Amino acid sequence: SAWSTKSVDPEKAKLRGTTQKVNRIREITAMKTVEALQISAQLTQLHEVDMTRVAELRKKNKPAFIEKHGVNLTYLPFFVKAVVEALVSHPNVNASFNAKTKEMTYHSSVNLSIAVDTPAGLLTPVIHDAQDLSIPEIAKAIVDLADRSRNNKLKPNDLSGGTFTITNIGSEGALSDTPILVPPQAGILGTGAIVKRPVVITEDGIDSIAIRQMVFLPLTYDHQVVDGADAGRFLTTIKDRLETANFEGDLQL
Amino acid sequence: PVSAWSTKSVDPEKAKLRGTTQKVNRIREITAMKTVEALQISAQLTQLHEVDMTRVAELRKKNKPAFIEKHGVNLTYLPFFVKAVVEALVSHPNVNASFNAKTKEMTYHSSVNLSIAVDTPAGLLTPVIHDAQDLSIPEIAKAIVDLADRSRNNKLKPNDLSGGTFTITNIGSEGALSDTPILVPPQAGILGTGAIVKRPVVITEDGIDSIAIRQMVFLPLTYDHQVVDGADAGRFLTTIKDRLETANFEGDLQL
Amino acid sequence: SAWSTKSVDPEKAKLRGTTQKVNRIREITAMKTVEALQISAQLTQLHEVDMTRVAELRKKNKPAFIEKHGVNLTYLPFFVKAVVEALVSHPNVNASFNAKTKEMTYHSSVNLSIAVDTPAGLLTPVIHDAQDLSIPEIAKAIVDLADRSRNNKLKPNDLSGGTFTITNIGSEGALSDTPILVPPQAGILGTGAIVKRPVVITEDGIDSIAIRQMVFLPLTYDHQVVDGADAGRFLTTIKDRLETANFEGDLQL
Repeated sequence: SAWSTKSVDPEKAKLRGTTQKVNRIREITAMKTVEALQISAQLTQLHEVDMTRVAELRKKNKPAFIEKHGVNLTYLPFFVKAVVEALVSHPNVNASFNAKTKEMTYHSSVNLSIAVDTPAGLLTPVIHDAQDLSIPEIAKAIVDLADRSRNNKLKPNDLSGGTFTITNIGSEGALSDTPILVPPQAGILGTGAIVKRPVVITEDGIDSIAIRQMVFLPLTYDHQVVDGADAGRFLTTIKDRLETANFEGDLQL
Repeated sequence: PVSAWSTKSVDPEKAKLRGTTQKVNRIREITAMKTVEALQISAQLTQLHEVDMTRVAELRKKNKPAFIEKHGVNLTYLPFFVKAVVEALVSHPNVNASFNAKTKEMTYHSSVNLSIAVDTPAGLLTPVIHDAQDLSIPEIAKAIVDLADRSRNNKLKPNDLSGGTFTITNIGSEGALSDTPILVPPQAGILGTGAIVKRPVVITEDGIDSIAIRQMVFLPLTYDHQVVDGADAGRFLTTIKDRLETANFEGDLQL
Repeated sequence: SAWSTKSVDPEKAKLRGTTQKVNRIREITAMKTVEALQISAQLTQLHEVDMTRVAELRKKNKPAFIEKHGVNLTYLPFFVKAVVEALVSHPNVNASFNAKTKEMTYHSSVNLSIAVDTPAGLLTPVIHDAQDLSIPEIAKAIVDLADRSRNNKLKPNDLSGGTFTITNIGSEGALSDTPILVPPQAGILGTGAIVKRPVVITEDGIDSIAIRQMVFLPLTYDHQVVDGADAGRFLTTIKDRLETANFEGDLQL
């Protein structure tokens, strides 16, 4: 047959024609995501980042990174490091709003939530005090928290305290999405698929078309805490850090 | 013209509205009520994917004369999108589903009753193709022509409007690249088909990258996070994209 | 250090670790944007417009325009002129819905709200009866309203009566966003960053890849007032006006 089998799970065919009660994980993700949108003013701003230099740095230093630090070098610790630094530099984004008292709380800790796709459903463990971590420590924290999310070895403190979230919306091919932030958080950054795209490049003041590894970074922000220009300035810092790609010293090889 | 103002997609009949207050028709009043309510009782988000429609465009160009001669309807892109989406809803029963927030139970529908958004002068109408999973591309093309005609001429039947399990809306009919369409519970998804645009893209032939002109489309999927999470939305769209990019539809046209 | 300094305000570092009451402007923005989403059916339709001809017209006529009219010639009066003309042609978009009486009011005035980013927060002054204005008058109104927004010299009529809004979401680098409309308004058009992108061009029936100055125009519309097709037709008129770029007479040189 001409039907597509790509990303199709044959085991899900049994679901067809049935009514089944969902598990607690999914039941929580359902009542809480519906509520999140009603108690915040969410909007998603889109920026594109040229990941070609980070890709070249990753390709070059990955073998030594694996040998020294024991874990693989993916794109996620680069996104995490750039976002965590920008949350320190943009304290108005690493913040929570209280609609009753009209007070803004600017968190001194950057407790970064990481969305982890598991067979049981979406889980969002937190990297507490991520501002004190190096790229190797971030890479080991991701491996640890993702493993414990999939094998149900997460403590109650591992799921609380998050001040910002990062989610890989490009894990299943998406260019972008409008991820849902969960108050008290004021932002959630999605990392779209890193795709080769023709872009205009300027070298010595002359424009040319070149193939570059481009990513869309959609930021869902709460308009109660962050304005459009605030969201753009925060994303400009992240984009500048990633496009400059001065991370060789951060890898601690 | 005597002025530099644009006349493109301007309806001179709408000039009568300017400076007036009028009660909206029954279609508009319900669409206003339902869309406002829909967002308050669901967790909507729109995931975007791009699909290379060049092979479907080449197949359509080659087989359009024979399709119109045999089946009597024009061959548009919509039956290809409908066929790919209906097959993907069978393969992804978790998307062809409804959530009950009171009992926390998920119902996975055995029928794919595909809602089609039809723009009419009186407003938006959404007739349903019941049991679309049992239809061929020629039957789909005819059902679209029939339901669109009866929507515009107020001749829809009671069943033509109920039972929808998923919706497909042509947001590219009036030039849009993409949109964040509003899904209406009990449905869990609405796929929009953006405009098919010639865009320069990277093509990797035999391990070598090159820039080529391809007919690209954005397929925004609005999904309910109560029913579908980000990864399921991506897997569902990956199946649709793979079916459209492979473009093995020559037999499906039944010529 | 390798940290990015781009768009980082060192003065905001003082906020980190504190709880402070937000100012009147920010408290009202937070109240209005959370409420706006609950009393409307918002969705954002995206179109791209080739601004290359407007860029070439601007470059060519800017010296004469500044000399005659006394004000700079930016892209904003071209966007304002195209949107205001389209709101006259599409009275269904320059409208307000009353959900209690089910009546649509089609405004005869195009009172265009302009989003102005200020250090004290977002302000949205209104250009009343913008349909009667020329591009030189529009350019002067923008300079005046933006100045008085930043220097807190806006009067009560300057902030009321808006029938549509235009916001420069590309001011801090964004390609696009899903801006929040505020009822009674039914639409808010965002102007993304004007970026040089490689696009396909058809000259004498032959396709080629060329560098053009492209912009994304996201329109947030209220589905109570405007359908997807209505939004597309309204944006098609705007796109046609901008891509044709017949503004030489409008510059009143």
